[PDB]
Amino acid sequence: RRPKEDAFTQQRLAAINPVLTPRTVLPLYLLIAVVFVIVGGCILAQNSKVDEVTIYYQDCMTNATSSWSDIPSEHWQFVFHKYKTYNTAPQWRFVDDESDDFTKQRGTCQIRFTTPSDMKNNVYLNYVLEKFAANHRRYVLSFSEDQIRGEDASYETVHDATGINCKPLSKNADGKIYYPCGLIANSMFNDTFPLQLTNVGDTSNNYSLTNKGINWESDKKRYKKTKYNYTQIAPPPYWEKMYPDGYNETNIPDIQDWEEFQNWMRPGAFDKITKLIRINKNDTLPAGEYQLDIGLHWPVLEFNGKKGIYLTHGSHLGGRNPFLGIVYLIGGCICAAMALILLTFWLFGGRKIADASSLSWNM
Amino acid sequence: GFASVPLIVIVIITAIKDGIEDSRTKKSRISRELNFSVILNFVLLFILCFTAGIVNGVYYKQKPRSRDYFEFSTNGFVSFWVAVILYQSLVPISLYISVEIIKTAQAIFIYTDVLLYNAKLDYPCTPKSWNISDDLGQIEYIFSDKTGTLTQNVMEFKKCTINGVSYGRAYTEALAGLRKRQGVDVESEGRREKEEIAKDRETMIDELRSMSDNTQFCPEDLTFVSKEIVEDLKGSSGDHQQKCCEHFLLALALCHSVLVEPNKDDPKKLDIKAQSPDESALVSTARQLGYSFVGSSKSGLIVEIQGVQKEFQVLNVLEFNSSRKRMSCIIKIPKGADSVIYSRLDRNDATLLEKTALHLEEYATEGLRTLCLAQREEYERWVKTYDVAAASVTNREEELDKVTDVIERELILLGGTAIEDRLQDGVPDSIALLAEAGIKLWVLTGDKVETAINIGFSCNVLNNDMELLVVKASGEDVSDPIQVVNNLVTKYLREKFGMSGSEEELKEAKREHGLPQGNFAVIIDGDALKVALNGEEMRRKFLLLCKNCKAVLCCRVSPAQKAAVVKLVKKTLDVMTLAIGDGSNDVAMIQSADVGVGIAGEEGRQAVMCSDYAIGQFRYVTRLVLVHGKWCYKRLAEMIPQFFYKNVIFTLSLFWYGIYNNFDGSYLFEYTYLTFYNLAFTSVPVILLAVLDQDVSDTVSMLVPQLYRVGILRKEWNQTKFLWYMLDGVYQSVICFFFPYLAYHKNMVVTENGLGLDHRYFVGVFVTAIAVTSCNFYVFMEQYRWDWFCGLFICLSLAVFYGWTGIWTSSSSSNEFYKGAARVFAQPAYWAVLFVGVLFCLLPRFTIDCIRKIFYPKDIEIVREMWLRGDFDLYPQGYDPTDP
Ligand SMILES: *[C@@H]1O[C@H](CO)[C@@H](O[C@@H]2O[C@H](CO)[C@@H](O[C@H]3O[C@H](CO)[C@@H](O)[C@H](O)[C@@H]3O)[C@H](O)[C@H]2NC(C)=O)[C@H](O)[C@H]1NC(C)=O
Ligand SMILES: *[C@@H]1O[C@H](CO)[C@@H](O[C@@]2(O)O[C@H](CO)[C@@H](O)[C@H](O)[C@H]2NC(C)=O)[C@H](O)[C@H]1NC(C)=O
Ligand SMILES: *[C@@H]1O[C@H](CO)[C@@H](O[C@@H]2O[C@H](CO)[C@@H](O)[C@H](O)[C@H]2NC(C)=O)[C@H](O)[C@H]1NC(C)=O
Ligand SMILES: *[C@@H]1O[C@H](CO)[C@@H](O[C@@H]2O[C@H](CO)[C@@H](O)[C@H](O)[C@H]2NC(C)=O)[C@H](O)[C@H]1NC(C)=O
Ligand SMILES: CC(C)CCC[C@@H](C)[C@H]1CC[C@H]2[C@@H]3CC=C4C[C@@H](O)CC[C@]4(C)[C@H]3CC[C@]12C
Ligand SMILES: CC(C)CCC[C@@H](C)[C@H]1CC[C@H]2[C@@H]3CC=C4C[C@@H](O)CC[C@]4(C)[C@H]3CC[C@]12C
Ligand SMILES: CC(C)CCC[C@@H](C)[C@H]1CC[C@H]2[C@@H]3CC=C4C[C@@H](O)CC[C@]4(C)[C@H]3CC[C@]12C
Ligand SMILES: CC(C)CCC[C@@H](C)[C@H]1CC[C@H]2[C@@H]3CC=C4C[C@@H](O)CC[C@]4(C)[C@H]3CC[C@]12C
Ligand SMILES: CC(C)CCC[C@@H](C)[C@H]1CC[C@H]2[C@@H]3CC=C4C[C@@H](O)CC[C@]4(C)[C@H]3CC[C@]12C
Ligand SMILES: CC(C)CCC[C@@H](C)[C@H]1CC[C@H]2[C@@H]3CC=C4C[C@@H](O)CC[C@]4(C)[C@H]3CC[C@]12C
Ligand SMILES: CC(C)CCC[C@@H](C)[C@H]1CC[C@H]2[C@@H]3CC=C4C[C@@H](O)CC[C@]4(C)[C@H]3CC[C@]12C
Ligand SMILES: [Mg+2]
Repeated sequence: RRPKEDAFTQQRLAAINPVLTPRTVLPLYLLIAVVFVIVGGCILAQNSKVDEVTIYYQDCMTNATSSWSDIPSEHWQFVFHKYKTYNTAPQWRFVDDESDDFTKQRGTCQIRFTTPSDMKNNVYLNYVLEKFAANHRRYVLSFSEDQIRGEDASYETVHDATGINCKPLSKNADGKIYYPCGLIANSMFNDTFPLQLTNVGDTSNNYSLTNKGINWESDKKRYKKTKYNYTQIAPPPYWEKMYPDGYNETNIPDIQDWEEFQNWMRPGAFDKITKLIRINKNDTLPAGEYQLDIGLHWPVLEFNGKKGIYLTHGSHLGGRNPFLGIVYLIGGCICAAMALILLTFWLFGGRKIADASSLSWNM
Repeated sequence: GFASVPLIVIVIITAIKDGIEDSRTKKSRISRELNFSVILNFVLLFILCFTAGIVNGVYYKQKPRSRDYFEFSTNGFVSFWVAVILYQSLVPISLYISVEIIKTAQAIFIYTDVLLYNAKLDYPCTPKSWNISDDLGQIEYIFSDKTGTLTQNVMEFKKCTINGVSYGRAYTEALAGLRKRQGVDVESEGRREKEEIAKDRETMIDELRSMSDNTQFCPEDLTFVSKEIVEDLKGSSGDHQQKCCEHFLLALALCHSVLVEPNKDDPKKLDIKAQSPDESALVSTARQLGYSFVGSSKSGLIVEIQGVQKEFQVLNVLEFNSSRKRMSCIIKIPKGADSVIYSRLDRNDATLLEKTALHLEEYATEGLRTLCLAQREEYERWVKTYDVAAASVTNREEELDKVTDVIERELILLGGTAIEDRLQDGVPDSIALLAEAGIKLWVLTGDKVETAINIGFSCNVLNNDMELLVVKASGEDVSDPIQVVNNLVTKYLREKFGMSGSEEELKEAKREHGLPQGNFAVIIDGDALKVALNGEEMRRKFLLLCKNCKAVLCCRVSPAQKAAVVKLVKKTLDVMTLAIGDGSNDVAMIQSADVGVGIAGEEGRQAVMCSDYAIGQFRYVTRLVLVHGKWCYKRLAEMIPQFFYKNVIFTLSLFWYGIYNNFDGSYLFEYTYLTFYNLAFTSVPVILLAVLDQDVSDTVSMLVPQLYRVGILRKEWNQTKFLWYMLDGVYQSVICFFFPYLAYHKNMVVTENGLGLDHRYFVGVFVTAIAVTSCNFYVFMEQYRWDWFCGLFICLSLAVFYGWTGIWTSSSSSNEFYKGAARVFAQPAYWAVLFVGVLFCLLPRFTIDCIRKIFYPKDIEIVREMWLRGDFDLYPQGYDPTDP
């Protein structure tokens, strides 16, 4: 018969009509401006006191000498807030390796840098890569979520799977299933990093860098130890220098307790890849000169790509990036400027708020 | 199965919602503009995918990048296709199902309205079509009907002519029309009129209580107010006037064709049934006069009154025929206009009867339903000719004409009626509201045109300052009608407007959208209209003439005539037309309009079934057009650009990731964000806006009806607004992508512990958070009123985004996050990016809105400022000016 009631069947809900009167806009454009400038300065000040050491060593094999020599100013970038003019050009030294027959990348780059300040109790040494394309469509889908999960997936489950499957690197010419399959695991950054920052001045106390805990612990709930039988799997086409005899009863890598692999199996979204490779969560890194021994294996000059180390204590908003503070300050300043312009319009020429004589029919 | 299930189940729930609120083919204009906007969105998608394919090919034909070392022109085609698969949510089927949900909800909200439900006959507003509700918010023309829509079709006997003398006392609406047209103070004499009718009816009811036991029903149906007849029938002229009024009462109580059968369920109440209301009014006013009809019978009319017994068997009943409107029947002792009975006289006798003819002119003053009753009062010859003429040959017409010409000449008048049809409760206020809203309403009246214009002046369709361009062109007297109608229309168009031109003005008015200025009035009759809509040039000429502000009356119209009028105003000069009406002719009038409202009036519900809406009284159309119409129109006009903007803000953001990655075809978002964004993340806020957003309260939208002029002028929804929302979506997508990227761009270690974000899925979480928050806050910014339901559901949509990221990632089935929520939502970098990204998405739009509500504020901004100040605060919740 008759309709219902209560203020819902009839659109009579308890509402709030937001009339943007100048007595509510200005208390909003200012409450937003001061908040976005307070956080705009709090972030930019927190970001300013962030030490950072970037050292690109992609040109260490063909531009460094057997003796110590300063790194060209185009590679390294030091940013210490306590020392704004701390050039202190770090040195490097390339010791070749005639045993290794990989001419494109071999030997060892020893980089001696000098930090004039400490890094509080949590030092991250990532490796940065440039001009390495790890975000392409065929690449990022080139892995098997069955081998990562620890299953001994056959060639059908590994190759004939859904969009996420190792299409170009499913099986070798012999007939084995690459255990870490796909362009992702195959193309892994294999430059070996030291487990301790060699102290140049006082070699009695070396700053130890562990490789455990460099990835999320939850990742160990997804990357599980394999269940293969070393008779069906072969190293990826580029892991054949790490496993020249293929696989046997022992040398099968445990991807659960191999956090560099789990870091690399997370493809970098952009053209610059920066993945954590060494961490120190116990000791503050004291000021002084330190040497890092990187075993050059991963070639980058073939595609003009760059590779380097990135040492930092970090921050709460990540590393040192003058964007969040800058954009917060710009947002606050824009809010304040537009509010001043609105106050000018309301003062230097405008209507009464509820001006009934300004309606189109009252003209 | 969870692939494409939600579509079918929502189709079923929409169908069952349509089939639930209905038991107790016409597409709107917004839908066609929606199709065009979808075409434009597809053009944007094609441009995006073409640029993606071009840049991907250029990259593949470039320097030896890192592709050919670690990854091992049909390449352009496959890149274009994977881009189409990437950028495909620009315009999905979600728009065409969300719009249907919106229209269904708006229709069931029109239905469930309590101020549109008529408790008299228990019939709420039942939308016969659930797809045209925004069509009501842009209605420009209303083609009403005087039959039973404006007037309640309840005939009331007011005056009469006994012995050539007028008897009766009633103040009709046409008298008020004369008083308003001549310039008398109307709406003021009503007070003293009521105060005198009070004592008049008081003495009336005292006379009834002192006369008899009043065996009739309760005094609510005692429509007898004219005491003058009862005063003069007793002793004014002695027994002469008594003899005349008794003869009149007998002629009206025995000569009739009403089918009386008092039953269902008690024989106490009367069940007088007749196809014509005039006979029912006559027998009712003869019963209430004092000559009631107690009891019932099958054969004959046995009437006992205080001792007198009346049963005069006629032995033959002459039913009313619609072609001739005449029957020769004289009652033994032991019907239309003057074109059938009059105009046949001796080309010096019967002068007093001629005086009675002048009474017709007095009946032309008030415009009632009148007729003449002339009976001719040696006895054996009468019954002999009766029985020999009752069995004539060839349909009984030749001998009937013979006798009607030889003996039925120069009759004497002994009867005459006068019946009025008053407007429904709240029709003048409704017309005043629809006129203030700028709706040019046409009245397709019926029988008489003089009464039509008088009633139009009685209601608020006619008023002062108007120019009554009378186009009743039937001849020189007040030769061929075509040329004189053409000359009169041209003279009016030339001397009342500056309209030197024929064809250019039609296109000029089509590109004008309609603005009624300079209140005028036009009146057409049957023949002048049937000659006005046939010629192609005459059609546009009459249309340019009838583009006046409010008053366009059309009398003596046929069903096809009014249908063709609605077609002429609809097809030519394309506008939105409403055709409220009731009856069989109004069926054809309705079926050929943009919106057709049907009044549940007479027994025939044909105009209710074959319509779009069905209201009880005519007044409801105001609330159907001024409140619900404008509401749904602005709701759709905001939703559609909101929808396209919220799709752009996501697709363009997925495209911006193609700058990097060289448009190779990798998704920035997870495979399940691409679906849940348009399905669950940002779908409910915009729908609840388009369903529950109120421009202003119903009281404010009826107090300031001129707000409706935003729909008549199409000032709310246009392609400019859609393009502006799409450009805002492009900019906001730029922000939504490049704020998380610029957070990452420096060192890519924005994770608060260096453990490592920057899987493209996590940057996608960043971007999707910014985009979902900006979309919901945008829907809330552009919502006129923030209520307990839409704001709650915007908060709940944000919570759904967050909670389902937390549910999907905290499960091994995600296969690439496994911790995306616990890894992204926990870093302060994420919230720091999100807050400033939302600020930079909402700041330029909110600022342009502020500098618009300050410099060039629309009429709704001013009305809302007044409505917040507390102008419209003296009115209750459910207020409507259309009520007694
Ligand atoms: C570290 O990772 C490197 C990732 O590319 C990897 O480089 C690849 O090494 C393989 C050899 O193992 C090269 O393949 C060469 O040798 C085969 C032998 O049949 C030839 O058929 C090939 O044509 C080619 O000459 C790859 O070309 C090379 N890839 C690149 C981009 O240089 C290193 O081998 C890895 N080193 C260690 C120690 O793990
Ligand atoms: C610290 O790291 C040193 C790296 O050079 C290394 O000490 C050795 O290996 O090298 C020193 C310089 O070449 C030399 O002075 C030491 O005698 C070397 N020690 C040994 C055992 O051969 C050690 O790894 C670290 N040194 C200490 C003292 O812990
Ligand atoms: C499995 O293979 C690995 C390497 O392919 C073997 O490790 C080598 O062992 C020999 C002698 O035990 C050493 O001389 C090499 O230096 C080792 N190489 C490396 C890289 O560690 C391992 O011994 C093999 N295991 C079995 C059981 O045969
Ligand atoms: C920081 O201290 C922790 C223990 O307090 C070290 O963790 C141990 O590391 C050694 C060396 O790899 C392992 O053999 C132990 O099994 C680890 N213990 C635990 C409980 O994990 C960690 O290596 C130290 N980090 C640094 C950089 O010195
Ligand atoms: C209200 C508007 C005008 C504020 C705009 C702020 C502008 C003028 C300032 C604020 C931050 C500045 C930018 C800071 C960083 C960079 C990156 C550098 O590689 C090129 C210059 C560039 C791009 C600067 C250009 C100018 C800049 C964008
Ligand atoms: C120095 C040269 C090589 C830089 C060019 C980089 C190219 C590949 C990238 C960087 C900026 C990108 C453009 C950014 C803006 C737009 C406008 C948009 O509506 C269409 C895509 C388009 C036109 C993009 C096309 C691809 C683009 C031009
Ligand atoms: C007309 C109403 C309905 C919608 C208005 C859309 C307006 C508010 C939107 C759409 C396009 C947007 C602009 C897109 C581009 C830029 C350039 C940038 O450097 C400043 C912001 C600015 C100028 C935006 C301001 C806000 C903007 C103009
Ligand atoms: C300062 C250096 C690092 C920038 C190098 C990348 C430059 C060349 C490319 C990458 C991203 C590109 C921008 C992507 C987005 C937009 C917004 C669009 O509406 C206009 C083009 C514009 C503004 C592009 C300009 C060129 C651009 C900034
Ligand atoms: C291009 C016309 C139509 C509108 C102008 C909008 C300009 C002024 C605004 C809108 C979006 C803004 C861009 C947003 C993101 C980036 C990418 C960053 O790496 C360089 C700055 C840059 C490129 C900004 C430059 C200024 C910008 C392009
Ligand atoms: C006390 C230690 C162990 C907590 C470690 C987890 C911390 C760092 C994470 C987990 C939950 C996160 C919070 C989740 C919600 C918000 C509310 C937002 O408006 C400000 C950021 C803030 C407050 C986040 C800050 C960082 C946070 C507190
Ligand atoms: C507009 C506002 C809400 C942006 C929010 C920025 C938040 C998420 C970021 C910016 C600065 C960050 C804070 C920086 C410093 C500290 C002090 C430390 O002892 C506890 C964590 C705490 C408190 C961080 C919490 C998260 C934080 C407050
Ligand atoms: Mg009707």
